[PDB]
Amino acid sequence: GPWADIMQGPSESFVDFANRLIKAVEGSDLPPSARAPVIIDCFRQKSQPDIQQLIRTAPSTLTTPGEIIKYVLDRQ
Amino acid sequence: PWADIMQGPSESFVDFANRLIKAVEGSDLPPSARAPVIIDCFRQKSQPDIQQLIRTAPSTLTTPGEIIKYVLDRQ
Repeated sequence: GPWADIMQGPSESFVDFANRLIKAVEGSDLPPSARAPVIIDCFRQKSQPDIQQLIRTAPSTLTTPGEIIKYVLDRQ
Repeated sequence: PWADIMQGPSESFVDFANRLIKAVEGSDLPPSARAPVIIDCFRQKSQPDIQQLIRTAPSTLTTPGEIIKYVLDRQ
């Protein structure tokens, strides 16, 4: 689905990319149970380099998009 | 039931990985959700020392195969 092409732009903030991505995934054909893992995978892989490093070493207990967003925002 | 899968305290990583990949492939998930679901389960539901090892993995490891390899080489 189209959520799969979304990437954080070079002048785009993380929060804006996160909201954009989350809206696309929630409006997609994925079963609801696949949304959180899919969103977090996109955060890890398609965010800008600095964000990718923040998320890389995040605690392994942060399993929701909101948890990861907080973690990143706390480090900005 | 994929959603409840966790590595057992005596289960080798490779056996866990095969068990998990099998359950996910046979589940009612679209193919586009399979790799993210597997990687998430690795990152979050492996044994504690394995979760910490994956947390150190380069961000450039983006497929289940690449993570399995990293763990087998470094555990």
